[PDB]
Amino acid sequence: SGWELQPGVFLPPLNKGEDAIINLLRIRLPDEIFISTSPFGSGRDAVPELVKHGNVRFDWVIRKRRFVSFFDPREYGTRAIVDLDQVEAVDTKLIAFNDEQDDLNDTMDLLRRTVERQTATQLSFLRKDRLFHFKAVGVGKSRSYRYMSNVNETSAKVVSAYSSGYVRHHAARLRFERLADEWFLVIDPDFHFTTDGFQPHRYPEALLAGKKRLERNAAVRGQVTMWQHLLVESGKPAPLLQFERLPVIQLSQAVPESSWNRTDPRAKEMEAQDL
Amino acid sequence: GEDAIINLLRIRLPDEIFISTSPFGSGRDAVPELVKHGNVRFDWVIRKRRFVSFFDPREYGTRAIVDLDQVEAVDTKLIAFNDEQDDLNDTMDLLRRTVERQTATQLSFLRKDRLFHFKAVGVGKSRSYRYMSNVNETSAKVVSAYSGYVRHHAARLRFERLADEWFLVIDPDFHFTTDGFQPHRYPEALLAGKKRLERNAAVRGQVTMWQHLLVESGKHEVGLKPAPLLQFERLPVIQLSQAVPESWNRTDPRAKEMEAQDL
Amino acid sequence: FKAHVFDEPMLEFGDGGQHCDPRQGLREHGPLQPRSGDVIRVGVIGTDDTVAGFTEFLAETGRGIESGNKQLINLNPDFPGLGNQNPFRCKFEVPDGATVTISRRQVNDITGIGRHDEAVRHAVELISSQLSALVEGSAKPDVIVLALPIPLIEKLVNAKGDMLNFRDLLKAKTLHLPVPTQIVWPDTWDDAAKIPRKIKRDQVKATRAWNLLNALFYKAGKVPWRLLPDQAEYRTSFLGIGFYRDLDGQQLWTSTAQMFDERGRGLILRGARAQTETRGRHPYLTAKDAEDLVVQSIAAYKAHHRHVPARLVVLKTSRFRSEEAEGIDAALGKSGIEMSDLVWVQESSPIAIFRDGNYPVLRGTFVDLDGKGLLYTRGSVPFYGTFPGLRVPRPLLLVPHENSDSTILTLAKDVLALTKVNWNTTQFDQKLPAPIKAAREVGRILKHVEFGTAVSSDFRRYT
Amino acid sequence: FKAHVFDEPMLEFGDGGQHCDPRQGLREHGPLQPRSGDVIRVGVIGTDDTVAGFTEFLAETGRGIESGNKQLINLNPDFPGLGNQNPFRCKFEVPDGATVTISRRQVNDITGIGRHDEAVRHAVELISSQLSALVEGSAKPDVIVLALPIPLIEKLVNAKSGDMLNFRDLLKAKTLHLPVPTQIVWPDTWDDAAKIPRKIKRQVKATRAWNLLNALFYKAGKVPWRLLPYRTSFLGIGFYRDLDGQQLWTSTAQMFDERGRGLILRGARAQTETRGRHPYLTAKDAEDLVVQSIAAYKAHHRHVPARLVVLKTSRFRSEEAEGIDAALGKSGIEMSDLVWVQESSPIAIFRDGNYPVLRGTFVDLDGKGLLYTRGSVPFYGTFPGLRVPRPLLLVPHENSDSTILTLAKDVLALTKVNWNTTQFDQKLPAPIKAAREVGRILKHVEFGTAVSSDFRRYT
Ligand SMILES: [Cl-]
Ligand SMILES: [Cl-]
Ligand SMILES: [Cl-]
Repeated sequence: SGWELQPGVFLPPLNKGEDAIINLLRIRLPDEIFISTSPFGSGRDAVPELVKHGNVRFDWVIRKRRFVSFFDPREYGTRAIVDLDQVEAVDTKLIAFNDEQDDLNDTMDLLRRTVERQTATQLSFLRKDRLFHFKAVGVGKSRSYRYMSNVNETSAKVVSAYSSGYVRHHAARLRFERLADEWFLVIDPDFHFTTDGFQPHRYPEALLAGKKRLERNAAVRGQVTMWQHLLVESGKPAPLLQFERLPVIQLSQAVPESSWNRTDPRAKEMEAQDL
Repeated sequence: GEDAIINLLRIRLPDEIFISTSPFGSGRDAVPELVKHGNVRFDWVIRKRRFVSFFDPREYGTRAIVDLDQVEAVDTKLIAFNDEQDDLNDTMDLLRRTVERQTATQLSFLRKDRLFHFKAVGVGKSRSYRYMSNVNETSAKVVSAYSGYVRHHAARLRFERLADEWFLVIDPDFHFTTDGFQPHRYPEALLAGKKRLERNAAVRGQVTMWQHLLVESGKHEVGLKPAPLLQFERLPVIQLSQAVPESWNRTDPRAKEMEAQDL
Repeated sequence: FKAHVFDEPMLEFGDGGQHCDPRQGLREHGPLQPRSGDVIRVGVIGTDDTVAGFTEFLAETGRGIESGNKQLINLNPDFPGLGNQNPFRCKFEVPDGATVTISRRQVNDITGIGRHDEAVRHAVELISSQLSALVEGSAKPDVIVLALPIPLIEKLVNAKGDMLNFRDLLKAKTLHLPVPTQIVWPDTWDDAAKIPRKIKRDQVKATRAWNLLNALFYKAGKVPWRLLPDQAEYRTSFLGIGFYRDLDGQQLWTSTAQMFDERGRGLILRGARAQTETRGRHPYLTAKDAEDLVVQSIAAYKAHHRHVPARLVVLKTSRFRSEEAEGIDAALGKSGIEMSDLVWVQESSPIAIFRDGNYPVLRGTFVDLDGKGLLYTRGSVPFYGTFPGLRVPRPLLLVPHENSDSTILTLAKDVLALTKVNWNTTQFDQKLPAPIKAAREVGRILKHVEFGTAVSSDFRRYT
Repeated sequence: FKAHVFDEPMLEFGDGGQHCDPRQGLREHGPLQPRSGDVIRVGVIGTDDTVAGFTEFLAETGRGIESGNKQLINLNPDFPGLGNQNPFRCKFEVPDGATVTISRRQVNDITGIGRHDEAVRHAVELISSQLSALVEGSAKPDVIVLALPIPLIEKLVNAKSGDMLNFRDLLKAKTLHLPVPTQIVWPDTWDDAAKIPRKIKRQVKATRAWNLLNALFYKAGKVPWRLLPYRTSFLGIGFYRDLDGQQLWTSTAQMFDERGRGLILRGARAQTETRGRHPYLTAKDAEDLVVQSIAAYKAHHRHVPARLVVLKTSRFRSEEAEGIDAALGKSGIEMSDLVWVQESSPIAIFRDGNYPVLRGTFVDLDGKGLLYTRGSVPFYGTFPGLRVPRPLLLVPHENSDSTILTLAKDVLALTKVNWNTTQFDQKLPAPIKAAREVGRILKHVEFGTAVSSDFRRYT
């Protein structure tokens, strides 16, 4: 009689708990950092002078006439863009772990440029969107990347060409977060589209809509796993930065996924379909 | 006296232009819809829910991005020759996208600096472009691979309305890539050596080549993508009553510095 | 890093009834404090057709509507009608004399205007006049439904600051009226004009009924439930501070405050012009202007409440400048409010955790990241037996200022509870806490009200 | 499109002498209005070395300096000395006790400050204190030379091939209340320092002598020549943006007479068109600024100009045109013009050859005039530059009385007003050139503080 009152019943989370991975890597910085003054206001201004010398590198920062780098600038063409009498090696803590917004910004820029140089075998960097994407090798050609997921060897088609023409590249925003007195790299996966592996796609918005279909838990988690492998391996003249995975996060209650796969008419929607 | 060329081409617009309302605020919002339909082209504008173009939008996949009932052919002068800022903006956007479409064989367009440049064909490969300077067949290495950085002949193509006509303005420059396609990560090094090429004869020569390309782009050829709807015309030389006494070549110790040296 | 999974926050309903779900809670207990003979007079503006449509929809709602998804009945409940199982314990009636139509000629006049901004101003002019008349006359509506015909919604609303937003301008031009408006699509009765329309717009009827009636109930000034507090004595107030940018003048930014109580009622203040860090971006307040805004807000709170709060929590989506923390501290000190907290709510953090499987982590998952707090306000919801969305949820990152009295665990539970204050829907898994969510809605309206003109603090006018 | 090649504008020098060239003109005729026993007292701030260096240069200048390029003699002339062939008919002397020295230790104190902005403020504090001492004591300098040692210049001035304080702009703002202008020089070559970025690593001596003395002459308040034409004033209206606060823009006016003297005024904050950009004035604020400018001119000159030409580098908004008209009406000014001077037009003409078109080349496009302020110069027998010159595009407003041909000639002539050098082929007309210079200084003077109208203090 009338409209039935539901009891408001539901299956609770499992009390056994479960684990989750976080998309951070701990960064191990060199113990010392080099600082100096420069005649150049910013790094862009110093580039023409820098490239007059050989063995060019760009993992350095000049802002407000101040230079920073992890490498010794006296041993590279940077020796032309600094005031040499002011070059000093100091405890990295004095630049990377203080309260000055300017040192914080210069630290993050140096970390970002260091990662770019360290990963250049696999990755290309776009100034727009600050996006790091797997680079194509060959025009209109797909390629795969092999990597370890726990104890299992796996692979992904990180550059994927389609023709009736566009090419999709696995991508990530790599951000930096300081938590207490440690720096972390944050992996936020995305995709980048080109027409042929190289030329940026003239109108992303068509393709932007297909990315959303892929934003599903298992697919994003797999991509995090793959980037953590790339970046950890990148740190093994030695690479300047090493990266360390964090222990899993333990959650006291678990999603009841196996029950829901049975009861939830929308279960299949939670899984990415790559069209 | 002597004669000088001006870096303008007169633009010949169709007598009619199509206008409509659109459900979409701007062209970028309409793209996902437009490309779902096919028979696509991009030489049109939507801004503030108004669509403009020279082609009839009913005839192409653009039919999905206009309010069909509102499509109207109107006298070009209503959009292209008034003092409404919005109309002058949309006109320049339509001209630019038309040029883009008409020159797609040779040129790529860069959003940054609104720059056109000769596109590469092979990765890390050089190519030449054959054109007419006066009545003389010539060539310019418009893509130059140095072995690694690639320089592409480029131009800022701008629009200027003088009295009651439109003109395309050609401002030559150069674009640098790593491979022929990927923009140069740190291009300040190279930009520096463009300045050495900023000399009268070298720039004049570039104006000439660009003029050729743009005039040709508007040509209707028998047995040859839709035909172009815009044409371009060279202007008469400018007549100057007093001339530079160049034959200074004798007296001026800096005469040679006036010529460009490409390195 | 230590993780928690918070309980779904409990709401309190009539006679001290508690439930996590607004809809089940209202059916079990009714709203927080009904009075016998409660009635909400609903005025209507529409065409002959859409007004008739609204009449039929209200009648249908009154009889009740069956769920269209019985396999997920908690997320898709039946609407129990407005008779003896009325969950609002309130009549919703359109009185005779309280309906205004838009004629065929007026529709055609608006749709016929080729320029978008011209068409929007003409529409706002006409409708704001019709609203003023309905409010000024003898019909005495408590809330007005605007049901425009589909071709007029298609003209006024773009599909998916160059161009006027019809809704935002209308709300601005009607901000001085005491009777709020609910703008609806006349076929399905969901909200129109708040977001872009879908070019191919083409069951959830009981949910649409729940949502529209809940919206009208809040707009009539009635409270369906309150956040259940830890202590019945320890009242907490929640103040968001936001900024919006003017399009005219010098494009200066203006501060705003959104001051909420545990019953989900909001007070809206406009404060001083902001300073900016660099080239007219990154707005912030000086110590003096931050103090003044918090003093203004506390004053408004006291004017509308019996009890002074024992705790005030201040939320901002950008970091607290030292000068802001200084001025807020100065206002708090002088207020004599015992406890206070300042929390930066990052809405765009890249940090995330990922369980192993296809469903995302539960709503209420929290990770304490050494003084930063990662909180999932969206995610798998046990009550609903699913994750109600599609795209993976991205959590908030909460950064408590060192000046705060509470722990990051207490402040995260507060944020999660504030997500349940919801004027838009009866589904409780919203991403943002109400004071932050309110900032963007009020900013879009207030940019159309000249700086220096007094604006109403009654948040219902902005919804 | 009709072209015209203007004649190089004529200047008037002493006793009715006329010449196109500031240098040849002064050589033959002397300056506009000398008085017997004219002397400029030059104060000096530097180190023991630079002060000694500068006093030798001054002495050497007096004896005369030979051209180091007789192949281009008009471009690279001889400086004929400060005796019987003195082009300035003026003595230039450093009086006793008009010298202040910076110690080697003071230099090291600045160059060793590691943060650029701290170094700059420290240098500014120190030097502005020495300037104040010099002005407030008994030496009575007319003009002060600041000859900083090379290492201090290198510290203070950024190298090239809003993020940071500019030493020269900050020093000038901090000293704008002083009535004795400063000239900042490199102590090796005596050319201008700190106006522009320096080269990463550091002879036209007679030209250097001409340029320095001409600058001191102008800063000492003396007039070398007048533009040969009732009196016309030329008022530039510009805008600069503040770095702090809400980064508002403020209007400025730079009003020049035909003797090249400038009066500088600060007006109301500007409105902007979009997202803090495209500054413009409302009608009333435009009227106020022009009324303020005419008031300053009248207060100095006890007359009002018969013709006012108003120049801007952005289009005249209708409200701006309205306010300017209202101001002219109230000031009873009879003839006026409004010209938008486009500095970055892409329109250009190309002769057949290696040399560019002649300076003074003009093309009337319909309603807009292409003008070459830089290009091949017959008098110099070359094009003095390297990169091909890009012309100005002049757009007269419909509210103007004069024709575009008349207006273009005025713009060309205004390029000869030059407080920087004695070479006359300048790209911009003085009222426009002054806008950027004054804006860079005034952004360091808090809005609301009244500033001197005396343009010499901003040069
Ligand atoms: Cl970079
Ligand atoms: Cl585009
Ligand atoms: Cl701060």
